[PDB]
Amino acid sequence: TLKSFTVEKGIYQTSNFRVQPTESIVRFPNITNLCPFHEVFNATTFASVYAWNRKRISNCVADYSVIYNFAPFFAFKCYGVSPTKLNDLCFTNVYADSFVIRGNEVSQIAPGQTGNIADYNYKLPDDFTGCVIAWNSNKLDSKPSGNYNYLYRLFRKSKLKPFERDISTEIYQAGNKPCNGVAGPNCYSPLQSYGFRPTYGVGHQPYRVVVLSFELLHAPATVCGPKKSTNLVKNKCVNFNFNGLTGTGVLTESNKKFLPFQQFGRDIADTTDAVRDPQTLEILDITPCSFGGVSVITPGTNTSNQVAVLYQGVNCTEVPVNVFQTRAGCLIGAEYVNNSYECDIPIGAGICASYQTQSQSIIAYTMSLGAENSVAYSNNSIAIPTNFTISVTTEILPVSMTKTSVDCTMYICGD
Amino acid sequence: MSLGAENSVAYSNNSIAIPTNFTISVTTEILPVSMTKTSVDCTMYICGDSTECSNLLLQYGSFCTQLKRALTGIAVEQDKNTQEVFAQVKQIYKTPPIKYFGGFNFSQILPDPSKPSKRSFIEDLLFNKVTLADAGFIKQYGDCLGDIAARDLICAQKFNGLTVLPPLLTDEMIAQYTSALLAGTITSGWTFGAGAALQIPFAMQMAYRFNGIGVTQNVLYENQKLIANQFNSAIGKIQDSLSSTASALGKLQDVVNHNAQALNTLVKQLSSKFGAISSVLNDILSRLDKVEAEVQIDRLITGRLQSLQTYVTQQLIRAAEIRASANLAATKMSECVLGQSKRVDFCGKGYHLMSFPQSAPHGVVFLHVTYVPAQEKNFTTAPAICHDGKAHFPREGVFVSNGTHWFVTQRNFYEPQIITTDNTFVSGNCDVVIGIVNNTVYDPLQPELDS
Amino acid sequence: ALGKLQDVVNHNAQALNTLVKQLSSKFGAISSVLNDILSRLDKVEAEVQIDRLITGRLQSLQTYVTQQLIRAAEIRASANLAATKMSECVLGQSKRVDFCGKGYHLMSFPQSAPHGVVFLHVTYVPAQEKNFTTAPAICHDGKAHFPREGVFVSNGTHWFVTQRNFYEPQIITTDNTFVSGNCDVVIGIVNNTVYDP
Amino acid sequence: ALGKLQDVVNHNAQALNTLVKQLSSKFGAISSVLNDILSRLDKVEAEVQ
Ligand SMILES: *[C@@H]1O[C@H](CO)[C@@H](O)[C@H](O)[C@H]1NC(C)=O
Ligand SMILES: *[C@@H]1O[C@H](CO)[C@@H](O)[C@H](O)[C@H]1NC(C)=O
Ligand SMILES: *[C@@H]1O[C@H](CO)[C@@H](O)[C@H](O)[C@H]1NC(C)=O
Ligand SMILES: *[C@@H]1O[C@H](CO)[C@@H](O)[C@H](O)[C@H]1NC(C)=O
Ligand SMILES: *[C@@H]1O[C@H](CO)[C@@H](O)[C@H](O)[C@H]1NC(C)=O
Ligand SMILES: *[C@@H]1O[C@H](CO)[C@@H](O)[C@H](O)[C@H]1NC(C)=O
Ligand SMILES: *[C@@H]1O[C@H](CO)[C@@H](O)[C@H](O)[C@H]1NC(C)=O
Ligand SMILES: *[C@@H]1O[C@H](CO)[C@@H](O)[C@H](O)[C@H]1NC(C)=O
Ligand SMILES: *[C@@H]1O[C@H](CO)[C@@H](O)[C@H](O)[C@H]1NC(C)=O
Ligand SMILES: *[C@@H]1O[C@H](CO)[C@@H](O)[C@H](O)[C@H]1NC(C)=O
Repeated sequence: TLKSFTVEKGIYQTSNFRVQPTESIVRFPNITNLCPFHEVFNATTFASVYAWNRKRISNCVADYSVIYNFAPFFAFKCYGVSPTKLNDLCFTNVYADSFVIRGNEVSQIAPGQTGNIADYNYKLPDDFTGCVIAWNSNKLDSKPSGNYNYLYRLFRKSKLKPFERDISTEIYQAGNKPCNGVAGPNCYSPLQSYGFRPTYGVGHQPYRVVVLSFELLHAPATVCGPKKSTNLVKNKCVNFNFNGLTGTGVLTESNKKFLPFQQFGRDIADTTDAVRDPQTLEILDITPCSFGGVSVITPGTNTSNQVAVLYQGVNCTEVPVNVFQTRAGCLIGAEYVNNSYECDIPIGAGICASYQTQSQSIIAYTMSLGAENSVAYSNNSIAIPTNFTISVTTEILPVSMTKTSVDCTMYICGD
Repeated sequence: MSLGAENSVAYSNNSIAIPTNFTISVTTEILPVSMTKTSVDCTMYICGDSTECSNLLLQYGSFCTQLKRALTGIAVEQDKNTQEVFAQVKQIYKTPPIKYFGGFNFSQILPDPSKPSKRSFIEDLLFNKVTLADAGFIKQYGDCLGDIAARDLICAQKFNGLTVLPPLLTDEMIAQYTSALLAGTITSGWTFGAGAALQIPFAMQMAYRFNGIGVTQNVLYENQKLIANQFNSAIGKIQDSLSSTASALGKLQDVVNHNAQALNTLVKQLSSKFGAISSVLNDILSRLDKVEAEVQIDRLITGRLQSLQTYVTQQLIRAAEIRASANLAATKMSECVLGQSKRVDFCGKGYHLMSFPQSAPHGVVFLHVTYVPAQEKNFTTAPAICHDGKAHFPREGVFVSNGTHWFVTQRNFYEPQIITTDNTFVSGNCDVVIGIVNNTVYDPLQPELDS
Repeated sequence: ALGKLQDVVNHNAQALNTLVKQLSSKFGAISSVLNDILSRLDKVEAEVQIDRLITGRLQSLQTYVTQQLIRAAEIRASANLAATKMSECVLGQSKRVDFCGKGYHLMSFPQSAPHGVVFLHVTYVPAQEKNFTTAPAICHDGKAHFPREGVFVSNGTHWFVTQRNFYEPQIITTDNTFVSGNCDVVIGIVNNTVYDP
Repeated sequence: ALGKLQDVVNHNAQALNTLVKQLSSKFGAISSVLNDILSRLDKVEAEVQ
């Protein structure tokens, strides 16, 4: 730690100890349902662009390898989550949206993006989890006469909120003159068809999108991955997996008064204190495993190679990964003695240590403030000195330090 | 705002005012000495037992070694401050069993052995008035394990890598140092700070203290009961003023509250995102792949490193201010308590007599005993007196007149005396001193020679 | 005994050593050597790595400057104290307790040192005490005699007046005593004769 | 003679002058004007700047 080969007399802080976790419990809700991914993933057609479909998936065990099995999609291109990390993460609710798109629309539908499609047809929220799966479906949407059953929306009075659907065949007027059943006198139909053709250009080929957007809430989680449940442990430093909330601590039985709608307890530093069990209605309190600093008490290596160890702030009945309990932790390697000397190596609240002859050893003691004195006071007694001494002492005071000068261009860059 | 009352002091070129009575005043000065020693671990704070975060934190160099060195230097300096202020005495003197010091009542500042921590009455009042935050210097992991009611703030400060180290000197040892200084002051005087302790009766010591401020020593011996009663009433007034109002100890309370809110801010800064998607490293490690989680962990590392550097810089500036206050408290212990100070407005307002230390949480309390003149009286004065063509000047005194007869008296008290050649000296003619008056000067040798 | 000046040397060496050592860190880039980033990558990616190195080196240099400023404030406080001690201990005599050494101050001699100054404080310390019996005043002919300067002492039979800091007894005389009041006021006044020259 | 109070004035002037002039720097971005970044770019890139 000191980057040397000889140390001096003193107390040095070397590292920090920690009680390692022993077991690994995974608490997990038991559900036998299988999520309808295969059932409503493979379809012969999708809905319109302006009028898509929403599918609610809940309360089931989820599998995420079916995207490779069913659709020949190019890339996941996902925000906020890894495709291979979905196997462990337990979510709140899965939302499935399936609708066809045009070629110049894969990059158009994104959080924090605008255009013409995102204003009316399909709008994604700016902060969300889950993602968009897209591929090529040019031959999957090529009738010999072309596709016009899909409709397109381009006119509205104002903007449209994310995750919303528009179903209308009204008339919009760009002026104060109403039309009411006539199209063309300064008013046109907001509903427009699609020019999907087998002989069309490459820039507007028909594509397809299945959305699998998830959400992260403090709601009671229903849909999870496939995992296994493990029975409870108590008063042990153990890693836990309570509904995907991982960590490490000691799961003491809680004393609290949790209301029936409250599951998670919260810390001031944003961590968790108490967690509701996913298999019963018992609240259990989390406490972190024991830790602290470690200090090595040594004299100089020119004197001896004996050391003492101070584990700071622990009632060391749980020391490991002469034993004396101290106010400042506990001291291993030093013997407590009922004497009083001056302080050589300062340890804690009144305790010092030193290298003493009485075979050599490292001793620990409470330090002495000085010799006890009791000057004889009386109401008619005085003490007057008859001689004197002249003494010369020494006082040392720093005055100045080193003057330095640094330039940025030589230090940061160097020509 | 008003600056104060308006006064038009009456100045004339032959008019003087001399006090006739005094009051004994006990004031109180409160000075901080030391502050809380803390140690912070980087790997628990920034990362918290995450291996990937530690591997990314290893690329940032040696920020954490110098943060650890700065906090260790502050923690050593606090113990140096307490040792410099209080441990100014070589031996632990103790009071004789007879509690008679010329009528002065020192029962409120001398300790009593009834309670385990042998502290006095006023020290107990000062210790109860400063409410502690109950920080991590007390071992509390046994209490952090036992979840009773709700989670404590101190446990939450402990759980994120912040540790509070106890001071080297316990409060009983500070109380023993204060008792030794009090016993040396009461029994010896200023002699215990210049070598060995030399006993002297308290009345003769107070006569020496009055001789220090330009008043003769017969003023004490002729008014011993009055001065004793004034000191006892002043000590009782300090006790009642402490037991009534609790706003006088605001400096040590500020010392406690600043450290409490600094640790609270450092704990609350862990909830911030700093542009990432979550403030929890486990969620980023479980949700994302390698590279994007590395980006989010690097953003969290930058934010938490910046907050830790801000905390350490504020701690260094606070420790410099605390060290300056501790140097001032050490100088006041050396000069007021171990001697008698001639510096104006140092060691209390008025002419200083003696001071008494009292230990307070994170500081010290001085009770300055001073001399304040009370009842003055207008007089007519002159610089010199002409007699037989010779100008007479007072040796140590001032010439005053009641209207008909001329007297010489000391400056700080009214004690008129007959003008004699013993208390005056001759210098020059009568034609050079502006304002000289005509009066006779007694010569004691002529009636001794005639009789 | 000279650990203060040695600490002043050691801190200034260690800060510069840490500032040199901080040039070896990557700070999230791919190399700590700038020419390798220049020679390996294109324009944009080398600009990204260079900006990471610039941010890290600027942060380390700012921390060095702030620590040096706080150290300079401490050094300036110590220099002001040394200047005051030079003006008061060396250029004059000080009546302040525990200033200019422990004891009754007589002299002081400055000595130069690396990055500092050394004072040799010469003081007066009383050595050999002796118990005595004392009184605040002397009652003689109904008049109380107080000492002018000094203190009344008794070796058991006779009464003397002596100075406070040295045992030099003298015969009690009206030249070294003054009269104030009668014997019925002072608590502890004793009966003794005062010589008339 | 009065250089110390003049320095007390000058330091407080030049610190605020540096604080005002620091708003002109780009700090690695493409513009020091916040409205230009808000008007020229999309949401994510303007968030980066
Ligand atoms: C889950 O477990 C609980 C108790 O362990 C049981 O009451 C419940 O019926 C189970 N649910 C299913 C779907 O099996
Ligand atoms: C979808 O279902 C149809 C009819 O059940 C089937 O012909 C087709 O092969 C299925 N698609 C895939 C990718 O399995
Ligand atoms: C904690 O330490 C104290 C100090 O010795 C001891 O009395 C107490 O039993 C300890 N608590 C335990 C071991 O639970
Ligand atoms: C002075 O002390 C003696 C013995 O110590 C005691 O008898 C006497 O009463 C004391 N004087 C006064 C005035 O109390
Ligand atoms: C002294 O004071 C009186 C009254 O104020 C004044 O008349 C006189 O001029 C003063 N003396 C001198 C020398 O000015
Ligand atoms: C004053 O002294 C007497 C004894 O001389 C003692 O009984 C009394 O308690 C003292 N006063 C106070 C307020 O303690
Ligand atoms: C002294 O004289 C002045 C002027 O006549 C007067 O104002 C003052 O009240 C008198 N008394 C005292 C005690 O100053
Ligand atoms: C004082 O007395 C001398 C001689 O006795 C005389 O010349 C002088 O005028 C007197 N001064 C006053 C102010 O009366
Ligand atoms: C004075 O008397 C006390 C008690 O009678 C004794 O302890 C001490 O040694 C004597 N001498 C001196 C020099 O104090
Ligand atoms: C001192 O002498 C006076 C008379 O001269 C006498 O009344 C008094 O009692 C004496 N005091 C002592 C203590 O002997």
